[PDB]
Amino acid sequence: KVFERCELARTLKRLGMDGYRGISLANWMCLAKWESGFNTRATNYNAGDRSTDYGIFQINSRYWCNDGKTPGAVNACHLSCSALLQDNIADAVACAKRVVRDPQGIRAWVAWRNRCQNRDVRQYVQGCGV
Ligand SMILES: [Cl-]
Ligand SMILES: [Cl-]
Ligand code: NA
Repeated sequence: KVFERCELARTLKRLGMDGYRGISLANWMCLAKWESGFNTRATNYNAGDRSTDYGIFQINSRYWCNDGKTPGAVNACHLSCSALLQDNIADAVACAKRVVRDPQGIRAWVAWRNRCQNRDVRQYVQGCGV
């Protein structure tokens, strides 16, 4: 599914993402935008280390979910990477919450640093009613 901006914004709020571990909803929107373009079925294979990024938040198979083909990987979210390709983002959100529970927080995604950190992220939620 390819979510529309405000539809996604309202969905994330309802799922308790606003201010989770100190991360504002606009930061999560900025992240989903640059990682997948709000697309839940986006997958990206990293030739360099044999891992794959899955879903709307582009969660990596080496640490967070199990796809069975990534060498020396773990499954911290205790999920099949398949769960991160659903139209229903409940599992993807629970896994994203797990990711930011680690010390790096939102910084775990390099994309956030490059395009969201120290920027005016208000634009991603303006007019959405959240
Ligand atoms: Cl699963
Ligand atoms: Cl599994
Ligand atoms: Na894994």
